[PDB]
Amino acid sequence: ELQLGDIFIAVKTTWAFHRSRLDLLLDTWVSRIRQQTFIFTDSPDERLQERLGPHLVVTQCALSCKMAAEFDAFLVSGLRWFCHVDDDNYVNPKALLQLLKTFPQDRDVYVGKPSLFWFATGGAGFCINRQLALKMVPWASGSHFVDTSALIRLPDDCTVGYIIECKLGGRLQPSPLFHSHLETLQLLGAAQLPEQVTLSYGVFEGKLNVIKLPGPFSHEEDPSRFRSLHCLLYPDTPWCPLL
Ligand SMILES: [K+]
Repeated sequence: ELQLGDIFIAVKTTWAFHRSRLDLLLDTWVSRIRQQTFIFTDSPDERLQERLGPHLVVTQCALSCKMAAEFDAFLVSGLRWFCHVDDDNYVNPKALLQLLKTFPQDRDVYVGKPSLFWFATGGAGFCINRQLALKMVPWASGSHFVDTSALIRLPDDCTVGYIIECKLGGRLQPSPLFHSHLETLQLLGAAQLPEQVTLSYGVFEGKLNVIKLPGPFSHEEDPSRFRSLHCLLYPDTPWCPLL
């Protein structure tokens, strides 16, 4: 009985990437799940403001100021599930809902792709339910009645895992379905690709790391492969080409 309406998807971006990254996401996966997706940035934008309205959150800035903004906005929302992704992630909402239905409904859950205390790599995307997120507030807000000395020199993703494992006694539940670009993405082809919850694109150890799809867009038209993935998943989309 969990539905898509129970999920708050937060995307982190910055002004310098509005044209280069954000427009691509708005054309592709954000167009299939706009009602649940909120874009956190640091300057206004006429084009994004047009397409998103209040779904464009312009911040004027323990956790970084944008991540604190995402947590605060999620809690205000009241929704059961929080999922964080970066501006170089692709989200499959159908695969996401199927995974989230798999957890017992009254247990704390933190799910993602593990990295070394264990933490979910932020560039792969990760999800937390409301009950666990509400328990994180004292640390996540940098409040004056908990110890955050350890929190101040950790990145956002690490900080999240530390709070959950080290302060709350919880545990990361690993899933093979979340993917960063710190991963050899070429093992994921047309056959595996539809079962995945997130994909990524980017440079790591000197290699442009992308999923393996022959088309329907060329690498020159679609270097991230996100347009091609989108067309595999949603072939009814009018702007999808043949190849
Ligand atoms: K921190």
